[PDB]
Amino acid sequence: SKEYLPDLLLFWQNYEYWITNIGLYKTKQRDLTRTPANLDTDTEECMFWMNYLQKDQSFQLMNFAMENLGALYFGSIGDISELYLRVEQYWDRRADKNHSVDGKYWDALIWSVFTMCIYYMPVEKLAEIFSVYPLHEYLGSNKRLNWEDGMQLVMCQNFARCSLFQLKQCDFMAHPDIRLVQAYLILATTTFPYDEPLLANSLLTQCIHTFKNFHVDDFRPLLNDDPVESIAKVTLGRIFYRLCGCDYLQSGPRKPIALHTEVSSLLPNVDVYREENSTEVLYWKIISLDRDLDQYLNKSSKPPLKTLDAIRRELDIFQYKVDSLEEDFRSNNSRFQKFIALFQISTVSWKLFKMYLIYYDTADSLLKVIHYSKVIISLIVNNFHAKSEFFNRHPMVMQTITRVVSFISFYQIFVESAAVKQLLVDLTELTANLPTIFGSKLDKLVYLTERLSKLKLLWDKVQLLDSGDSFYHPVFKILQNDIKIIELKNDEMFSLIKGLGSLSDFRTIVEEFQSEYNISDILS
Amino acid sequence: SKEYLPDLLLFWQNYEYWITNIGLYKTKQRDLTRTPANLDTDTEECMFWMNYLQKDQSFQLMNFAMENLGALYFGSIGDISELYLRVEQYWDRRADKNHSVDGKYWDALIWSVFTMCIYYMPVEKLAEIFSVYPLHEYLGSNKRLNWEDGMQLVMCQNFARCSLFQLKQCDFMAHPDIRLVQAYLILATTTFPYDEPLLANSLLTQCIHTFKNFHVDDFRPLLNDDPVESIAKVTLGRIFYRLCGCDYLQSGPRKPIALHTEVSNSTEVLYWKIISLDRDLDQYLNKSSKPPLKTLDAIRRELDIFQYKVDSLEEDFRSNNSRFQKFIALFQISTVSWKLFKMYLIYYDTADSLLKVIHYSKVIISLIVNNFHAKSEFFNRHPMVMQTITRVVSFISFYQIFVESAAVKQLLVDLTELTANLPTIFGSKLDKLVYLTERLSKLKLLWDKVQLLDSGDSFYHPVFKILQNDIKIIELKNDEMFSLIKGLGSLSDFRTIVEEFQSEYNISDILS
Amino acid sequence: FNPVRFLELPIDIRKEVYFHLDGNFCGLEYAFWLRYDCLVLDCFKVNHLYDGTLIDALEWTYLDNELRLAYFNKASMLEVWYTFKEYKKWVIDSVANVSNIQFNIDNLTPQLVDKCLSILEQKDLFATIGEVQFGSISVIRTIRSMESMKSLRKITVRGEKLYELLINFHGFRDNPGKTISYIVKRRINEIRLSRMNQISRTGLADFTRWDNLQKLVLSRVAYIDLNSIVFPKNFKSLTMKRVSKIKWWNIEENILKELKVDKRTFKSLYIKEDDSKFTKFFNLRHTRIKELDKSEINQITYLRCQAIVWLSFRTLNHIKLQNVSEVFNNIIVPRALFDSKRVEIYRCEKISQVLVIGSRS
Amino acid sequence: SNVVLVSGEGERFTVDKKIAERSLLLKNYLNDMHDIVMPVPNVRSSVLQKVIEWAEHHRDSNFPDEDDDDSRKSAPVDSWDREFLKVDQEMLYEIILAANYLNIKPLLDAGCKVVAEMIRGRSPEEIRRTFNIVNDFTPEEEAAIRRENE
Repeated sequence: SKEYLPDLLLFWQNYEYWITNIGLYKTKQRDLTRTPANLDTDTEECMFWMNYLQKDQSFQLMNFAMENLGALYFGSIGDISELYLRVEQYWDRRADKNHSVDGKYWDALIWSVFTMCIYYMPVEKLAEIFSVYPLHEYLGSNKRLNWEDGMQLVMCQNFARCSLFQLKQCDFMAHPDIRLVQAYLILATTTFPYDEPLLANSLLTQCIHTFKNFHVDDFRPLLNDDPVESIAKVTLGRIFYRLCGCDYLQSGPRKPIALHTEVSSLLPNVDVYREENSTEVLYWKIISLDRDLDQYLNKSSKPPLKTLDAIRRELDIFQYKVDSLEEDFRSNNSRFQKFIALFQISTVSWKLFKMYLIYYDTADSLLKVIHYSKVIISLIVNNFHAKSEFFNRHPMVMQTITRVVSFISFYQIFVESAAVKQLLVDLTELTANLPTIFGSKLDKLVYLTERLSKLKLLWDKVQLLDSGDSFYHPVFKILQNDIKIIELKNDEMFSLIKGLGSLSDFRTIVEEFQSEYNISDILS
Repeated sequence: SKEYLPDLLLFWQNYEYWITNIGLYKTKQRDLTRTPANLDTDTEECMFWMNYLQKDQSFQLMNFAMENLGALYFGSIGDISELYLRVEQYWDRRADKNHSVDGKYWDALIWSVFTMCIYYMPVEKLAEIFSVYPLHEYLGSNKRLNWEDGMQLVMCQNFARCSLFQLKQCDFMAHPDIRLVQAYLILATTTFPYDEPLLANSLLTQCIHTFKNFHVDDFRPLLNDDPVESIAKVTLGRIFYRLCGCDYLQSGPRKPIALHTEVSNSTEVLYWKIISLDRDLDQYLNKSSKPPLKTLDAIRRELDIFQYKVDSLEEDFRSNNSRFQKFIALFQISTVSWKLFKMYLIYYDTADSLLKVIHYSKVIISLIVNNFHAKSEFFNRHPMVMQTITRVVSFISFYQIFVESAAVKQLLVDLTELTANLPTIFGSKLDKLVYLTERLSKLKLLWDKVQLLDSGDSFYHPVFKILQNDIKIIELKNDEMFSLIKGLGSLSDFRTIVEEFQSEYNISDILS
Repeated sequence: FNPVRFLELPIDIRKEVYFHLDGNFCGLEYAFWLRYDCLVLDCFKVNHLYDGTLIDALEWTYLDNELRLAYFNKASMLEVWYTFKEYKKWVIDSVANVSNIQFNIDNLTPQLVDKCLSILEQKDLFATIGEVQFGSISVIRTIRSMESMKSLRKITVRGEKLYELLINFHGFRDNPGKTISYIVKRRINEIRLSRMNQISRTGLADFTRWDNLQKLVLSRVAYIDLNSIVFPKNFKSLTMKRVSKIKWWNIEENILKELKVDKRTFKSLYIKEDDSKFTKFFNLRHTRIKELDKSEINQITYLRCQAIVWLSFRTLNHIKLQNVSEVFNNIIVPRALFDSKRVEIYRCEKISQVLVIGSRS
Repeated sequence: SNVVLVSGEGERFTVDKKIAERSLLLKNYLNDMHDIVMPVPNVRSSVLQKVIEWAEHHRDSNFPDEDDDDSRKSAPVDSWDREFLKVDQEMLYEIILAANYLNIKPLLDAGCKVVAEMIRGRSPEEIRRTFNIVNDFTPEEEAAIRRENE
């Protein structure tokens, strides 16, 4: 019999929630009796990584971001030609021995902008601007590494830490101001929310508290307002919808305080149909389609087909709006905006037809999954060319492939097909050719896929037993115990007790495979 | 006509929400272009102010807390003889070079306990323990200042700041743990929520994040549980109910992330039930609506039930912890009773209301004057008597402005005499309370010397326009739109009397 | 025709087959065997499987001295009829809890409406019934029973005799038994109207009493006036079927009273520049939409124009229009409901002027 | 500039880009980056040739909308479409499967209207009196119905 498949596809939703989503990005094994305390206070380290930079290097980073990366910061900070004055003021106020809170806020904002500049610059321009040598003079690592060898990410993470250190010098908890939130919306474009998810959740809770301090709900200005007040409300609305997007991209069992009062498209105090659609709320609408799909992962109920068909209709509507974006390609900012919107709309299409395949098994759903996987392959391989390799550095290409190359692996364990194997070979070709800036995270993904490849072999050599009621095989036990182990590793009761307390060949094959390929290797 | 009295008593709800609560205690005038961003991050300050404390002095602080302060820390840390081991570990580990995060959490907890010891200690033992002279050698102030001048408040603020500095060395943002909530609830016993208000709001939002990290929503022990887990869930329930209490004691416009999901071992449950009754009373300050009579009658019936429960409580004379608990519980239930009959007087104008207000006001005065003797003077240092006496003297002065009575006048003289006799550990809040009482008395003189007029539809008097402009100025001062604009870019004889009163008796003097 | 390959055919294509096959299951009728087809049970299994977004016209009737579910055609001819245990058994077959069942008053007799309500109340449930179709003894008999009607979400009211008594706020009378009981008005999520001529005559069309409206349907009405109608808090949708000449909002008269500019000079102020990017997808071909020029206005004045547009347009998500054949006062809609596919006009060749305000950036 | 579709059997067909924009998939598979061949699996080449001929017929026809649920009900049974889909049943279902895969709403609507006219006018009391996929029907219930038939 081949009727074990629908319950196993329904088990994929639980496995995708706990292994691929939570346990790979959003779980950090902490142990408070072993972490070193912050007695350095990041003072010597960020003192070095602040006086390492020079002035001409900073203005070249600003010119690079001015002519390339505008689709990321243009909703957050606005127009960056205003910020050249702030860079001049930083390089003039660097010699001052008494700083103000406002000046240090502007300095933290431009250091976050520099962190994004370091994250999205290709290795050739970064080697022509910066020098490899004094970092190896300082960091004490191996003196043979280059920028393409894994030292660009170290400089990016240390610039993010220096932005956070300049936030620490403000007493940012005692002075709530908007330059926290904007700075986090520049730091939420790197892999900073995936490096330290605990610190990202704490800063994001501070950003939610800082935003809700202003008590602004409607960003449509009124008729009895200062013109400055109306421009302030427009910029605050753009910051708000970018903050909602960067807020949904970190959800899970460690993020309890939601900002999600934004009502999704036609199932809620902020109904998102009333704003004039700029880039930021368009990105939020695509993230809202994503969040309306991926709430049924850990839930036991099944999604209605009414909802999935509404998602299909609105998916085609925003698909056509991306075509009718209509900007000038000579400035190439619209090129990167078009890539972001097109990759997100292909991701949401893929998740829609994955849920079509799993929950209801509709007309050629697997074939549409293969088709949109090939579309994602096309949209990533097309940017293997020159001058636009860094387009493959926006973090959503790390998420979506992690959703794809797991699932097409998992289905390959149980249903043998011809197109699926060639698609898996294409994904295995694509996974190694992703940029090396995702580092260890990228490495972990390959390990997961490799484990699933080995999980095909144990499916083949072992015969499926039968009890009449339910089915029994070691693959089922191992896939169950993976979710059991990672749900055990997200239980903070033992942290509470460390706080204020005083403290059959079936089983053999399962213990052999879990002793050989442990799932806890993917935990951060 | 004489119709201004009910609408003016309804105006008192607005004035009591903004001026006596948000303006005096919960508003900090900030300026970001002039405030020194401390690049040192208080390392030079707290390094000295932690080298000032000595070991045997700290153990005498812990002994005083064990003897006399149990009804405060029992909600947060339970028993303090269990904490002596952690104090020993800190004093042995202090001489090291490296440190661990869990140790620094225990250090933040015991420094918060030290702050609670300093804030409630009487002045004679505090003078016998600590010197006065290195304080003025560091601060550069007068050598002739004493503890009653205000140096004990300065030492309390510096210990709170050094506890926060130990929290900042933990990177408590990137490492949530339950000792943050306990070390904040010990710092919530003082007037640290009134020195730095939005810093306390940020710490309380961090504590709400740290609590909801655990995902425990029901605190009852099951059968298949580890008993350690059941003890942990009971203790976490205690911390949750007291955290709801200290959350309600910091509400307002500058704190929108609230924990109040609960609606309406025996002591903490009694304490939260009294505070929740207080919450259901004072939820009608900022609102434009009015409570029904059935609501106030149910509050009165439950008030009599908890009055009998406090009458069912005991007291011990050799154990001062029991008298401290008894005074706190009886003062809380008397404050809730006074606020209930104040709402009776304001909203419905029911007979036998003002006599009940004077009755429970004299009960509050008797509970304070009973502690004016020896051996129990520090009972008046709890923040609830500052809040309660602020509301009482404000409402009695506002009632004396517009309604004359001899018993009310003698009550006002008693409140005014007791107001200057409050201890000097409240300091600037006490001075601004005296200034607000003096401003309302001069407003009474202005009400006396100026005729009330009427154009045929509504009344007109300078007192009404001044009391309205106070609320309008403080609602203008509690807006962050100007800070948002500065963040985005760098972009008749009647009127004469009103402007002279506003130019002489300014409203911005009660702010911070 | 092979009904065994048609059933192994997948779900949504078979749905699209039944989408064009709504009422006419046959084509006078041999109603004995027509119920027990596999295709009819397939229709109702798929119809229960989505939400009820197909035919959905399931009535309670008292036929053959028995209370049973019944489906009526588009011309109100009886197609199928189920005993409730049968329909429960095959809904359980589909799902491997019913709550959406319509209730006419117009397609029934009051001497059996009373018995239907009495035995339906005292028998087991008096629940699982969503819509209530009004449009006078039987009406008052139904009103007395709606207090126990736990899960209803819809009210349809037919022509103007029954509307002004029940729905509009104008009365405020002293008859509690005649009108609603204010617990049924809390869960009243949609309201449809039909078979009338004027909604706002002899008073004012005010919906302020009815809280919690997320949709509204105006069908086959002669003359309405949007300027007269006010709307509740938390109002979402607005759908209008085939109507005659109607008046729209006073938005253009408020822009004309803002800039202090004339009508003919405003007709040279409405640009028609950005009509070839995305509005070609709208497939209008009759209404050429027009916007305001960016060079002929300031920034803050344009934001104030948007603020004037959102006044008397406070909370609305989508406006749906069938053939209306005329609109008097100068359609000028916001782009935030026009740039997405929310403002949807479908069959209007007689309409010509659509103005749209907002940035298309 | 021509666009090549690929069938399931392997025969590569060639149409124009403006012709291929009748499909709501070529319009979103070719619009990746402007700085040519689309595979269609599991479609026999005759079926894709018929779909291509249908797309070449209606090059300048105004179809109603995408979300007009009442214009689909008020059905235009087009003359060339009714002449076109007059094939046997399996060819018709393969065309409808191809139109669902190619995301072409009007051909899907026309095919489903043809199948709806087939299923509407079934033989009364001949095929409707024979239920044939008999499940959730006991022999007791079937015997009860066949006893209630007389």
